[PDB]
Parts: sequence; C-alpha cells; structure tokens
Amino acid sequence: KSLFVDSYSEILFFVQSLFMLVSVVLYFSQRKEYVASMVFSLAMGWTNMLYYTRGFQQMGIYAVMIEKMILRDLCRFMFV
Amino acid sequence: LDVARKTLKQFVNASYTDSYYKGQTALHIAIERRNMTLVTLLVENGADVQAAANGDFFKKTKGRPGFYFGELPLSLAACTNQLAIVKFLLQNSWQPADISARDSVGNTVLHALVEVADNTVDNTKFVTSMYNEILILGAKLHPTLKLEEITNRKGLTPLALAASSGKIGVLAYILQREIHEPECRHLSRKFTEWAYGPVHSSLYDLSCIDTCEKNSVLEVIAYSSSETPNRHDMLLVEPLNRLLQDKWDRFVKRIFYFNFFVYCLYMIIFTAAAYYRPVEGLPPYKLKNTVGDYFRVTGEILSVSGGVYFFFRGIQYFLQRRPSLKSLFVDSYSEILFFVQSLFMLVSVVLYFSQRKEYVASMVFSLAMGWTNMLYYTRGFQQMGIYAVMIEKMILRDLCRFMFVYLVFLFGFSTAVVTLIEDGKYNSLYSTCLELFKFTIGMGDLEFTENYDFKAVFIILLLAYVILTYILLLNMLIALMGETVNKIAQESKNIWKLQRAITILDTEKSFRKAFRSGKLLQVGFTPDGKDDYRWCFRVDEVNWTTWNTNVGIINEDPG
Amino acid sequence: YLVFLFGFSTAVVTLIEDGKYNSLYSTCLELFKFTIGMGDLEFTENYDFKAVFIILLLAYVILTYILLLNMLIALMGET
Amino acid sequence: VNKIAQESKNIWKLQRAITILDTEKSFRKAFRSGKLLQVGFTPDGKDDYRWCFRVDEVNWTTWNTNVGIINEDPG
Amino acid sequence: IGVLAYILQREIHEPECRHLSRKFTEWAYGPVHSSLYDLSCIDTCEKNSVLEVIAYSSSETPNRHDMLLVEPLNRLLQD
Ligand code: NA
Repeated sequence: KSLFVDSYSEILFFVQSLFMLVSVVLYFSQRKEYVASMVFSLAMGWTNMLYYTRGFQQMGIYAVMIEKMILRDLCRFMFV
Repeated sequence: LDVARKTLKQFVNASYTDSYYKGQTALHIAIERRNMTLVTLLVENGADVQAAANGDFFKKTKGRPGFYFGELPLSLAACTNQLAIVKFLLQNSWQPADISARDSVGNTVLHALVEVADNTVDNTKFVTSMYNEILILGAKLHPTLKLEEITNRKGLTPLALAASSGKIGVLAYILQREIHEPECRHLSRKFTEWAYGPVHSSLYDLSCIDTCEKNSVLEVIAYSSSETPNRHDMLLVEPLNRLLQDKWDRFVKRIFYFNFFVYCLYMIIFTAAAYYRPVEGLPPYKLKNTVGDYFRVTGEILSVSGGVYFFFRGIQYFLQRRPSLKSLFVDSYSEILFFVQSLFMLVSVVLYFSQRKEYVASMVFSLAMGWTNMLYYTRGFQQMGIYAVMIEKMILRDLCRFMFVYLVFLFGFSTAVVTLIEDGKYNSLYSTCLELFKFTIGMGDLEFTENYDFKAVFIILLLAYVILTYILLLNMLIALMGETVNKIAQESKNIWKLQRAITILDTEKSFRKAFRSGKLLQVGFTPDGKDDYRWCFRVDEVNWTTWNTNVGIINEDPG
Repeated sequence: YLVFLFGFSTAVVTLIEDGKYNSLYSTCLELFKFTIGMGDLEFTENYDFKAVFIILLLAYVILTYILLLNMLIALMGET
Repeated sequence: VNKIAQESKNIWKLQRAITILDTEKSFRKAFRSGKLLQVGFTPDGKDDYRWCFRVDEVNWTTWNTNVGIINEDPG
Repeated sequence: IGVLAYILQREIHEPECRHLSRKFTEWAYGPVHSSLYDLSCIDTCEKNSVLEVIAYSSSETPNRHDMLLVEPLNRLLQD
C-alpha cells in the first residue's frame, strides 16, 4: 500500500530501468520494438530529473506541489 | 570581602589575559550578573570603570559564540537593560563613567545600543527606553556635549548606523523623538509649532536626513545593499515618506516626465532609422542626395549618440556606486538593462563599419531592449509602477521555476520523439523541439509527421507531453501566479516607493533648488542661551480624541 | 502589452529583408496572432540570421503569452 | 495551491531527511555532534558523557535566566 | 508528536534528578545562552533511531510529515 501510495520516485526509477532492460532483450532478439522501449526509457529518464529538485528548497517545494496537483486535481479532472 | 587586602589595586582590577576573554575584569562579571551591591563594592576599591573587554568572545561576530555590548562596563549595563547600574556608574562619587567613551571599533554606548537592537518588540522597547535615558543623563551631566554626532571608526553616527543596518525600530524612535521636559527639550527631533482646537502643526528635524555631506539617512537607505534587513520598509518611517513625496511634487516629477519624453523621442527616432535601413549591399552605405537619406543619416547619428550616452551612464553608475558583484545581478536590474542595450548599439556600430551585415542583428536586439526598457518609466506613476514591480517579481519567482521544469520536460520528450523518428524533415532535435513547443502556444499538430514505426508510441509520447505540460504545468503556473499576486501587494508598493526614492536622489544629484523645507526656530534655545535654528519639515495633524494637547508650543498665534 | 508588441514588431520588421511581411502592420498582426493562440513561428523566411528571428519571437512569446496573459488572469482573480 | 503551502514544505523536508538517511547508509564521518559532559554526574558519582547538539538562543525578555549552567567562562 | 516534543526537550530543574533531563544549558551570558540537546537514540541507536523511525514510517502514521519539525530534529538534519 505504501508501495503505490509512497515510494513514487523508487518506482519511477525502477520502471525506467525495466524499460531499458526490455530494450536490451528486444535488441538482441532482433526486434525493432527495442526502439519503442528505449524511447520510453529515455522520456522517463529525463522526467526523473525532477527528483533532484529536492536539495533546493524552492524547487523542491515546487516539485512537491506538482505531485499534489497531479494526485488530486488532474486525476479528478481527467476522470470527468 | 575576605580577599581584598591593602597589602588592593592590581587585584581588584586584575583582568583576563586570555585572547578569548582578553580585557574582561571583575567589574564586567559583576555587571553581567546584575549585582548592584557587588558593583558598588568593586567601584569603591578603585575598580576602573573604563576597562575594556577586548576578547574575541566579546567581538561582534568573528567566532560563532559571543555577545557584543561595546566592551565597556557602562555599555554592558546599558545593553543588558540595567538602568540603576548605568546611573550609578555615570554619577558615582569615586570614578564617574565617561559617557562619551568609544570602544575598540569606535562605538559609544549609543552605537552599542543600536548594534544590539534586533527589531523585536521587547528588544525595541528596552533599547529605545535606555537610549532616551542615556541621552537625558548625558544632557544633564554635560549640557554642551553633542552625543549623537560622535562617529565610530566607520564614520557613522548612531542614526546613520541604525539606518545603514536596518534597525527600523531605533530609526523610528530617533526620527520622532519628543522629549517633554525643560532644560532637555533641545534633544528632541519632533516639535509642535502650534495647536488650535483639534489640529496641531508638527515640526520634524531634518538635520542629517536629506543632506549631511557624510551620509544622509535617505542616501544610506536608498543605496543600501540588498542584504539590509529592512531596506524596503525603512522609507515608511513617518517623516521620510512625506519628505520624499514633497521632493517629488515640488521638483522631481517634472524632470522625470521630461526624461521620459526625451527617451520616447529617442526610441521613435531609433525605430524610424532602423525601419528605413538600406538593403542594397554591405555597410557602410553610401549617402544618397535625397531628403529622406539625410533624415535617415540624422536618425542614425542620434541613435548612436543615445547609445554612447547610455554606455557612459552605465560606466558612471558602476564607478559611483561600485556594486559588490552580488547586488550587481540581484539589484540594479534597470542599470544593467540600459547598459546592455547600449552595448548592443555600440557593437552594431563596430560591425557596421567592419562591413558586416550582422550589425543588423545587433541593432534589432538593441531596438527590442530599448522598447522593453520603457517599463522603467512606469515608476513615476503609482499604479503602473506597482504593476511593473509585480511583473519583476513574477519573472523572478514563478516564471523561473516554471521554465526550469518546463524546459526539462520539453527537452526530454523532444529527444524521445526525435529518436523514434526514422528520417525526414523532423529528424533533427531543433525541428522536433519547435514542434513540441508549438503545443505550448495553442498550435500543436499531433500529426506533424508520420516518419516512424509504432504510431502508438508516437501518440503516447505526444499525449503524455501534452498532459504534463499544457494541461498541468501551464495551469499550475496560473494558480501559482495567483498565490504570488495575493502575497506581494505590500512588498510591491514598498519596492516601488524605494525605486522612486532612488530616482529622486539621482535627480537631486543630476538635475540649490532641491532643498527640503524652511529654517525655523523650534526649541527656542540650547542649554546655552543661544537660539538654535533647524531645517524642519511641517506636518499637519488632526486628533479629535486626545483633546488635551498639552504641549510646549513654539509660536502662539497659530498659523 | 502594446509596448511589448510594438517593440518586438519593429525589431522583427527591421530584421525582415523584403516580402509580404516587410510592413509594420503585417508583422504587428502576425505577432498579435500569438496572443489568440494562432501564432505561426515560421510565418516568414525573408531574412538573414534565422537565429535572431527565432530568438526575438521566443522572447516575445515568453514575455507576453506565458507571462503577461497569465499574470492578467491572476490579477483579475485578486480584483 | 492556496491550501497546501505548509504541507508541501513539510513533505519536502521529509524527502530531504530520507535522502540524508540514505546517504548516511550509502555514501565514520557522518557523526552528529560533540561528546560533552552535560549534567555532571549520575545519581551515582560517575560522570556521564552524552553526545549533544548545541543550539544558540537569545532572549531579551526573560533576563533572569536562572539555570544550572554546566560551564562557567562561557564560550 | 506532543509526547515526542516533550521528551526531546525535557528539562528537569531539580537536584539529584537533573540527569533525567535531555536538554541542558552549557552557559549563559547576558541575553544569549547555549543549549545542549541529548542525541542518544536520535540519529544512531542500532535498534531504531528516532530519525530512522520517522523517515521510514508508513504513510498511515498520523503526524509523519510534522514530526521532523520538533525542535532538535530539524536543526540536526540541516547540520
Ligand atoms: Na490555437
């Protein structure tokens, strides 16, 4: 329960690594879908830079607010 | 008692030799513990009241621990809120304390009192009460001594020190000081010229406020560094705001309007000259024999002249104010912007005579900055000035944070998309970054290319980018701007007032007309019979509640 | 906003060498289109120094569309 | 945004605390403060040493400061 | 959180029991006094330190985001 309600950053970094490893597996299996897996890994890797805003007070609080907006407002809006 | 032996001195006056506590004596310890009887006992046996505690622990800040009080027992008693000990040390029959004594850094007891102030209610109450008591006692003991114009090693009076350090409570107390007792009313700075019914006219001493030849309070506050704790709030202290408004309305507003008009003319001429630039070959361009050609060359000469003028104004500012390389890029935004515009103009001139067509690029950058620099003149109007201050604050906080996060997201999704793309017109990072940025301005395509395998991946990437940036981050930016606007009204008004104060001081130094108020006789005379004339600012007040108005009016026959 | 629009329009039209957008009115209209969600960002190529053109357009966009309009919404909320 | 300022600051502080603990476990340098004698001694005569964090305070209101100070000669 | 705040700042001002306190005064001069905060079982315990317990607590813990504000812990983390 704290897995998917806490530990967001651990999950995000792990999922990025999973996309990378799936890309490796597809690449040596002669499949061109390795590119799709790799670009998903790349996009997640760039968005995971937001983890390091912690370490600076203003940017860190901004990132926390981004998380809260996603989890409350964007989610309700997206359902409707 | 049982150790003081007349076999007395050099033992009742022994002091620490340690570098940390160097100078501390038994009198210092007795005062610190608040023992009146012990202090009298030490004073009786010949303890020196001018002993200086020069140790590092008693230094201002060097070394994290320590308490600074002026190093002297009188200053120690003053800065610890011990009135009885101060009075005893000043008026003892054995060795009176020298009220005018200066510590190692030149600070007197008033300077030390200003130094221990920290802008808190109880601290302010105690510090100002002790300041008033010390002033009264000094006047009684030395009617001719001029306590508040003694400077420290840095050339600061207690008032100048307070203003330059942000001790706003002390500054407010000093500027409105009203001492309502005979034989010491000359120490006051606020006077009542007359009172009739509910309305009474007040006189505010202006000495060392707007002209001092060393450092006036206005100059000290206006040109203080950004680190000064209360720099934007100190101009709100009662007399200063009215004095600045008086200067504005009397002579500075017209000069500011003339400057704004001249800048508008300069920008119009620059725009016209740039608009009609020849497009024939390389510069320099031969002068045709036509009226339009002569007017264009005139416009170009005027534009270069304005660029030279602003370049030299920037150099002059850098030399006269000597920014500390931190207030350079944290303060002085407008000076930097005007200087950079002038630099673009001069680079354009250099390129133009070097036969390079990049002079046009430099010139258009100069032109765009010149037009956006018009926002400087919104100061001079309250509503537009506060609006410009809010624009600055939004840029510096909300837009900056948003842009960092947004550029990270844009670059990441652009690299993913361009990697997915196989070939074609969009297989470059620049083109795909531009396509994704178009989504931010309501122009995103969502089908700008088909040069890929796995259309599902392409659309998933684009939709994720859209949801994260357009739907989430931009709307969040609006909400955060709303929060900021809600929180910065008073700060923005105070910043605008400080900006106008800077303009007023700059005009007064680059415009004997700019002279505060009238020279008036306000306390009658000093302790000596001589009548004292002081430059005073008159402020009218009305009070329907405290009808008594028991005051030492200067002039009867009000008005 | 009108100060910013006029300034960036004069800069852009000065940078433009010739063609359909070498008039102040046309370029002012092109830049105003950004305010209503219709800005092109490639409405002309009649220049040297494409980098200067895009830098001017991006600066104008950031200052007006991203900053000033959203600030207007926030100030309206306060009012 | 209006309602979550304090919550967001506290969450950020907890996040940085997690980072600090993780670094201390994956980096004997990371040791809090000085070992000081602080109450003199236990009920038994033995002197007790405790690792203590020093915090400087200033109070202009309660001048009394009647305390059982450990060290004279402050500083 | 209330019990935690009380415990971490415990000052017992009586003889023969002052050893129970966790907050001490090392020295006081004029208006400034230096305080000593006991750190035993705070940042290293080998069983469960207060910092480890708070930082790695579950999301259901009532005051998990507020407990780091208790006086000594914030300064210790910043240090
Ligand atoms: Na649109």
